[PDB]
Parts: sequence; structure tokens; C-alpha cells
Amino acid sequence: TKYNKEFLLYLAGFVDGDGSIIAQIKPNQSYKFKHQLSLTFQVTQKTQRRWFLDKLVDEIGVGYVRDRGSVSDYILSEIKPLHNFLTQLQPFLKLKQKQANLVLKIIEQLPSAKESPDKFLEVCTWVDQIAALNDSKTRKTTSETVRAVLD
Amino acid sequence: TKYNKEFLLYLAGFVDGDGSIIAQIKPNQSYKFKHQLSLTFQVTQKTQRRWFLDKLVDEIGVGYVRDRGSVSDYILSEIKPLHNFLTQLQPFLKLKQKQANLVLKIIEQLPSAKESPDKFLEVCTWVDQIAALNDSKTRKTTSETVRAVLD
DNA sequence: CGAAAACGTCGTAC
DNA sequence: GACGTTTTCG
DNA sequence: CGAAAACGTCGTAC
DNA sequence: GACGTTTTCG
Ligand SMILES: [Ca+2]
Ligand SMILES: [Ca+2]
Ligand SMILES: [Ca+2]
Ligand code: NA
Ligand code: NA
Repeated sequence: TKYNKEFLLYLAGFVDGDGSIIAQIKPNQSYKFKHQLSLTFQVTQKTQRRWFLDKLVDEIGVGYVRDRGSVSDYILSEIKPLHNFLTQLQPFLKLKQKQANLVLKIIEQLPSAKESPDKFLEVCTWVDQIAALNDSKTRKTTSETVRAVLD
Repeated sequence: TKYNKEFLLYLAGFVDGDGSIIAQIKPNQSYKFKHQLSLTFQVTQKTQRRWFLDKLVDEIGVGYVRDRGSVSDYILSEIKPLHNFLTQLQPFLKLKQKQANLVLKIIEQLPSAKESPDKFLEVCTWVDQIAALNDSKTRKTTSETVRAVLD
């Protein structure tokens, strides 16, 4: 899945505008470290324009559209295709380039982050950075909170 | 003032995201038909990212940035340069392409719209069209409104 | 007058 | 825009 | 368990 | 995002 340059240039600007590059630390006992690292690339749009989101699903060839009322979102969370997509988009972003680099870095690091409790906590630090870059306003689960892992 | 393709492709996506192509019929006795036709190309952005709007002023080479509190806007209203810019940006727009064409068409038509009251009113019809296409919500001055110029 | 700049603000669509 | 919590899936 | 899908909502930045 | 009203400028 290798994309067209004209498309990526256009999409990077659309993303810098209404997209979001999100990293979350999700709490849950089921997981080894009681938290799951989650990554999302998303594009939001008023539902009467949903066709646009649908066309993203067609060109990126992966991901899906969810509806949440008057608004919809194109969503891409699958680690492998997300990494493939972000890598190609990264060179054209201007406003969300750093968070794109951070997500790429987090993905490449997941394997060894399951291994030690200190590698996992470090990676969580990178998600704090992504949220600081974002216009974050209702964040709850922080790397700091994961640190109350101390027994 | 002929722009670089990569730059237009990217800006077209940003504009589809947080930009706005605007046509307004503005009331005022000073004008022959008691209304002034106004066109605006704008890009809005949070003031901590105003550098990004300043960078637009630099590349487009015309227009300016205005501050309105926690938010700012890159503004381009001069008919000649706006026509030039919209013509080159127009082919890459996907969501605001129609309003961009309508604005180009209104601009080309301004000279003859000062001539008859009927041509003027027809042009006002095109601005009703642009507002229909936009996510309009507080429009007051309509082509219908102008029609009560009837003596 | 004609045209742009300046200034101000409602209601979501991010 | 950018999170949150809850449910499915393998 | 691990990872994504599904579902839900706060607070602006358009 | 997409309008509004008021002031300047030529
Ligand atoms: Ca934006
Ligand atoms: Ca936006
Ligand atoms: Ca938008
Ligand atoms: Na921030
Ligand atoms: Na509309």
C-alpha cells in the first residue's frame, strides 16, 4: 500500500486542518502492565460530507468510517497499515508532523515495550509528548498515572 | 504571482479543512445600489499558531493576518490578487471548489454588474449560492434583501 | 462612490 | 479535535 | 492477554 | 467557519 504524492500533499493539509494524530494509554487489568497503548489517525467531518470520509477509506484502502451523530470520522488504528500510511504522509505535514514522528517512533518501539516495565513507561512518555503537542483538553490517563504501577 | 504546485496542493487541503471562501452583500447608502459586493478568502487558526498564517502571507505575497483574541485569520480580499490566487488554487479544491468557481465568476462579472440593477441582482444570486454551499448560519443580507431596492 | 481594512460575534464542526 | 470507556475478536 | 472496534462526550478553534 | 457592522482610503 504505497500512495500517490498529489494525494498525500492534499491530505496532509486536510489533516493539519481537521485531522488528529492521537496516542492513548488505556487502563485495563487484562493487560500485562494494566494499560494498553493505543494509536489513532483520524479525520473528522460533518456527516452530510461523509462521502469524503468514505473516499478516504477507498484511497488509503484500510481503516473505516464511524458515525457519531451530526459528525463522522475516518479511523485508522491498525498498527501495521497505520505505520505504512503515516510514514508516507509525514513528509508533508506541517502542523502535526512531530506528533506523526512520535507515533511512528512509538510503533517501532512496541515489541520491546512489552518486555520491561521501564521501557513501557518510557514509551508512555512519548505519548505525553504527543498530547502536549495536541490541543489536549480532557486527558486523564498519563504516563505519570501508569507509574503508580509501583506494585 | 504564480504559485508552486506542491504549495497549492497542500493549501487546498488545509483550506478545505479550516479555510473559508466567502461572498457578502454589504449594506450601505454610499453605494450606487445601496450594497457593496465583497469577497473574502480566509484561513482561520488559533493564535499560538499564528506563525502559520504569517507564513501564508509570505508565500502568497499579498493579504494579511488579523487577530481576534485567541484566534487569527489570514485574509485576502483584493479582487485582482484574489482572482489570481483562486484560479490557481481552484483545481485542487475538493470541498470548496464550487464556491471558489462562483467567486471567480463573480469577480469576472463585477464590471457589468455596476451597469444595470438587474445584472447586479443576478450576481447577488451567485452569492446566495456560495452561502448555500457553505455551512452558513448567521446570514442576514440576501439577494432577496437587495431586491427591496425596488424604488 | 467604490473597495478594502478593521472591528466584532454566532453556532457549530471539529 | 482529542480524548474517554466499554465490548469484540482472535 | 493483546489489539482493534465500538461507543460516548468535553471544550474549543474554527 | 461564516457571516455581521463600522471605519479608512483613494
Ligand atoms: Ca484545525
Ligand atoms: Ca477545523
Ligand atoms: Ca473543516
Ligand atoms: Na497543546
Ligand atoms: Na450549507
